[PDB]
Amino acid sequence: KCTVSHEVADCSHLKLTQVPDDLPTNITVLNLTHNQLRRLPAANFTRYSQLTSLDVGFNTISKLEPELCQKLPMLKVLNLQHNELSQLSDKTFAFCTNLTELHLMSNSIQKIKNNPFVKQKNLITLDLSHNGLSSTKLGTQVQLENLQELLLSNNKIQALKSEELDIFANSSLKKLELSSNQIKEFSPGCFHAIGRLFGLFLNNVQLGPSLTEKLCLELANTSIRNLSLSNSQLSTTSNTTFLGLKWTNLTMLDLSYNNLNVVGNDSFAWLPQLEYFFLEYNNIQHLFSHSLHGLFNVRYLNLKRSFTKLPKIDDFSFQWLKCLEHLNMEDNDIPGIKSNMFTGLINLKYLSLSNSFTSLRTLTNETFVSLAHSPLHILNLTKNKISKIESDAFSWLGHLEVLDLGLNEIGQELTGQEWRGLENIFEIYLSYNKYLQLTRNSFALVPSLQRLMLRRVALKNVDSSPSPFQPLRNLTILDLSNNNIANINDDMLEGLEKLEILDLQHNNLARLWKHANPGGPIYFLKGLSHLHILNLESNGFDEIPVEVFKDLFELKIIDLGLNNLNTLPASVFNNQVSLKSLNLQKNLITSVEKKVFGPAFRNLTELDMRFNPFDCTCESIAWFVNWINETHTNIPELSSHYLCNTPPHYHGFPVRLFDTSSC
Amino acid sequence: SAMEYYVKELLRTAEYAREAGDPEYVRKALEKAELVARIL
Ligand SMILES: *[C@@H]1O[C@H](CO)[C@@H](O[C@@H]2O[C@H](CO)[C@@H](O)[C@H](O)[C@H]2NC(C)=O)[C@H](O)[C@H]1NC(C)=O
Ligand SMILES: *[C@@H]1O[C@H](CO)[C@@H](O[C@@H]2O[C@H](CO)[C@@H](O)[C@H](O)[C@H]2NC(C)=O)[C@H](O)[C@H]1NC(C)=O
Ligand SMILES: *[C@@H]1O[C@H](CO)[C@@H](O[C@@H]2O[C@H](CO)[C@@H](O)[C@H](O)[C@H]2NC(C)=O)[C@H](O)[C@H]1NC(C)=O
Ligand SMILES: *[C@@H]1O[C@H](CO)[C@@H](O[C@@H]2O[C@H](CO)[C@@H](O)[C@H](O)[C@H]2NC(C)=O)[C@H](O)[C@H]1NC(C)=O
Ligand SMILES: *[C@@H]1O[C@H](CO)[C@@H](O)[C@H](O)[C@H]1NC(C)=O
Ligand SMILES: *[C@@H]1O[C@H](CO)[C@@H](O)[C@H](O)[C@H]1NC(C)=O
Ligand SMILES: *[C@@H]1O[C@H](CO)[C@@H](O)[C@H](O)[C@H]1NC(C)=O
Ligand SMILES: *[C@@H]1O[C@H](CO)[C@@H](O)[C@H](O)[C@H]1NC(C)=O
Ligand SMILES: *[C@@H]1O[C@H](CO)[C@@H](O)[C@H](O)[C@H]1NC(C)=O
Ligand SMILES: *[C@@H]1O[C@H](CO)[C@@H](O)[C@H](O)[C@H]1NC(C)=O
Repeated sequence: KCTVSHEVADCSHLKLTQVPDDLPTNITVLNLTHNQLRRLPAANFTRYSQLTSLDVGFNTISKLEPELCQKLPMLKVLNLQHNELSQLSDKTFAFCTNLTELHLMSNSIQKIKNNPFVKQKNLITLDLSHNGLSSTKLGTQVQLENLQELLLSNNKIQALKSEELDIFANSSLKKLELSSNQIKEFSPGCFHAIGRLFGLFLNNVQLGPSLTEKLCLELANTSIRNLSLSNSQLSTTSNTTFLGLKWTNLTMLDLSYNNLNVVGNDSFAWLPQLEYFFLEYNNIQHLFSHSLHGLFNVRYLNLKRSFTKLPKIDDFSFQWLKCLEHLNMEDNDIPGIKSNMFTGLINLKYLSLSNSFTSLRTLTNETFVSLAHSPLHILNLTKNKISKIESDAFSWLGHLEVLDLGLNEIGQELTGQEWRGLENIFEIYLSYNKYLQLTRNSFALVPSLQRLMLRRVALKNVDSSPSPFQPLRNLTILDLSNNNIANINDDMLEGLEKLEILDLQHNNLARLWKHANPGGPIYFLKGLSHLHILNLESNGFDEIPVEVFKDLFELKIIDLGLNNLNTLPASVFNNQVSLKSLNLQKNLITSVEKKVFGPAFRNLTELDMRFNPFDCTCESIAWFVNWINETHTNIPELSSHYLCNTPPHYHGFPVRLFDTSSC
Repeated sequence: SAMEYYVKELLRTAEYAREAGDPEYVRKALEKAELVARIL
């Protein structure tokens, strides 16, 4: 019937007309979320003596007799969604007061009649989302004394009146939804009648001028803390709007997607207590210095796409925001950084510049001077079409932790004059760059680096110098991939003992392990004792030295994949003990031996020897089948992937189907 | 350890590649991140 895990009979989608009538009587959450019922009589419900959370949403119910609440005193939450309870009665639930929540979304109620509910001793939440109510006259006398979160989410309301809220004379409202409902009037006095109206929501409602000013004057001398004015058409700002909000102790605001085209003058100076600020997605075209007056208590700023595709951010237009901590100037057409742009933001901790500049092709020394007095922790700086980094463009940044310089066009030949300072650098994101030629002293000025990401960067001059990574001693992740590197000496990793991940993925090292190379194969995987993941993939090594993996003892994953490698030498994994995985996908391995691959399969957990064309004979795969008989190693699927290919005698067979006793 | 920031790094590089158009590495990074999450 219905799956029951512990105490929930989750009848998810079982189109039914009657209750199941066969579940244990101690179930509570009879989650019949679509089961097309039409009546809930007080006879079948008798067995359900421990029902707690009756959820029958998305159903077609038109009547609820009071007898239903006779047999359910333990009910806590009811959720009647998308029903047809247009008609309501005084006794549909009158004595039925033990709820802890209530929801009646999309019941299509056009009238509240007289007083559908008058006790409501424990009603925390009440939702009327998509009904069509045109008032707030939910009663006639004092009631709802314990309601917290009322939701008039989307209705046909037109105004607000003092008399209609008299029922809320002593109700502590926390977060009041009046969103998505065109209001065109506010009669004098609405919210001082309500005892503890804290929140307020006016999103997706067109207020505009001649209404916003009257609203903010109406809110006067009220205990409102949050606010919401998203998508409300507000093309400008003046010192007369939000004037009445000088007496409110308001701690939040929301003015996003409203297309604030221009900011006139000293505005917001009437909001000295604003702690959050949402002006994202605006069509702003200018920014005067006196635009942001008095916002000295704002802690979060959201300007992701306010500055539209040229704006002229005036001089010293940020000096007033003395308490800003999070900046969101991400996706704008800001034309370059002026010398007096970001002055005074000494509380800044997050910059988020990415796709903002159409002028930052280069970074000169006198370009980041504005942030000299401002501490900085995260410097995003991605894909602003940066061309080249000149000398000492990061001198003014001393507390910086992340230099996330990826998706850029940085093509040059470094010398070490671009990271002057940056003694507290913890991460550089140099991936996805055009080219970067090295020297022996390019990273000598950053001994504190911990994460050198060098993927998809055509990295030359890697072997000619003594060691480009010799100064690096606190490096843990060395991402070196998609660079077409094809010549390496014992210089990658000299003194780098705390390196943990050494990806070398799309590299042409195939020719430098061969046995015909003068001086022997290059044994560059040396000196490593704390390497966790070493992805030597997609290179083309058709050979492995017997002692190529001597230094690696605690290594976990030793992935060698997508190569032309076969004929594994014996004892190749002899010394690796804590080798929690292998991977030799898409190779030419055909024969497995108890010495070649025995000691490696001890404490294993995964294998992906997927597409190698196994030779299928009683000696080629015998230990392998006797080992896959009992799989303490959670190997992935063995169906239609491991196949017998070489010998025509028994060709075309999965490995497990081999007969062990025949040989 | 950097294992947690490594499972964050693979994801972020996956969105970077997806915005740049490298689906095969996106799939490999997702599978590798899931496997490392299993092993952690
Ligand atoms: C909010 O309360 C203040 C008082 O704290 C009101 O200020 C009074 O305003 C009237 C005229 O508007 C003056 O005659 C009083 O002297 C003021 N009282 C003061 C300054 O303490 C303010 O008007 C109220 N806001 C309203 C009614 O919207
Ligand atoms: C709001 O800004 C307006 C400007 O548009 C101010 O109006 C000026 O006020 C000064 C000082 O009283 C007077 O010269 C004129 O009344 C206005 N001058 C100009 C050039 O417009 C207004 O005073 C500001 N404050 C309020 C409360 O409206
Ligand atoms: C930023 O770099 C420019 C270019 O080097 C510096 O301008 C030079 O300053 C020195 C010192 O006064 C002068 O002798 C040169 O004539 C200037 N021009 C050139 C082309 O060198 C500028 O001083 C640097 N600013 C800072 C703060 O270091
Ligand atoms: C620098 O900014 C970029 C762009 O916002 C950040 O990349 C985002 O990372 C989150 C976290 O995984 C993803 O959900 C977004 O999709 C990424 N954005 C894009 C455009 O792909 C990046 O994380 C920031 N740098 C740091 C160090 O956090
Ligand atoms: C509820 O009834 C089921 C049905 O047998 C039983 O397995 C479970 O232990 C019962 N739980 C309680 C708390 O009585
Ligand atoms: C009840 O079922 C709905 C529909 O899937 C689900 O969203 C909700 O989380 C369920 N409630 C439970 C299981 O308590
Ligand atoms: C139900 O409400 C009554 C009346 O307030 C109260 O006495 C009783 O303790 C409540 N029981 C539960 C389980 O809520
Ligand atoms: C105002 O909104 C913020 C963010 O959602 C929330 O943390 C805060 O609790 C809200 N204020 C009140 C009084 O609930
Ligand atoms: C904030 O201002 C209102 C307006 O008078 C006042 O009622 C409220 O008590 C103030 N908040 C605090 C914490 O004093
Ligand atoms: C606001 O008005 C003052 C009046 O002293 C003026 O100095 C300032 O430039 C104005 N700001 C504007 C027009 O952005």
